[PDB]
Amino acid sequence: HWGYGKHNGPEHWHKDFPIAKGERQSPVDIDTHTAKYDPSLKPLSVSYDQATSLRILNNGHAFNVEFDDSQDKAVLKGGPLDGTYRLIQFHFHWGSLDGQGSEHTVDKKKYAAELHLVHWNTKYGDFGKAVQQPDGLAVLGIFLKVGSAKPGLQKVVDVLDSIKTKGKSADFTNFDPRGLLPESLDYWTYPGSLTTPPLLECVTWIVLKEPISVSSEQVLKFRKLNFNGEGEPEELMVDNWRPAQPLKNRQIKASF
Ligand SMILES: [Hg+2]
Ligand SMILES: [Zn+2]
Repeated sequence: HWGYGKHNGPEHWHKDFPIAKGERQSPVDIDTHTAKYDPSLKPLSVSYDQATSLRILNNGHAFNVEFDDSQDKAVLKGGPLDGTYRLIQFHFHWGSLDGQGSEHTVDKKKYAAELHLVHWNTKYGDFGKAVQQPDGLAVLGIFLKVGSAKPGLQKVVDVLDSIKTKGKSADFTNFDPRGLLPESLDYWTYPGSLTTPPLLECVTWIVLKEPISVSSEQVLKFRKLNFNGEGEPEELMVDNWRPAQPLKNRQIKASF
């Protein structure tokens, strides 16, 4: 199936997912000179004080920290959005080296990693219905650079041990996502898609200007994960990022 290797990588995704060549693909390079300041864009509203994390799972392409979205406990609203979006899960994309790992690029600059906070439009009732709508999902994208440790990320780091291989899961309660947020909420927004198959063009991307820094030892731990299932030949989970796609007919707006 699809993956990130030279034989099943992003360059091959179109064969099974023709929308890989669609008009609103993600990620893209954020050219800051061309992005347009939109004074009509409201401030982001992040309400995560009632967030209920449940578990973490190695899905074979990343590790997802899953949230209870049966009620409006952790929501995203405002910015360029109309309505309430509920947090379903958060995951990352990282590199084999500190010089790459992010999906989105700013002036072609790649970061060490990229965090994606996935939310679905509550007017569609379920995540699976939201995925059939142009305004179905809202993804908060946060860049990671190597520097000082991110205090807030250590519980995630520490549990990786336990979900080393694909299909493995561990209980993961009382994790507060607020500890992964940069100080500033300034952002860039554009209409896009999922970055992995099925690549559905249902996303409203919100990529924060300010990166969060993490230590070298923290990102090191992410690189110890495996794409493979237990008892299979070891393949380190590294470089699980999709390169920039053509902006085509779109406008990147800035909140600042
Ligand atoms: Hg869609
Ligand atoms: Zn992602």
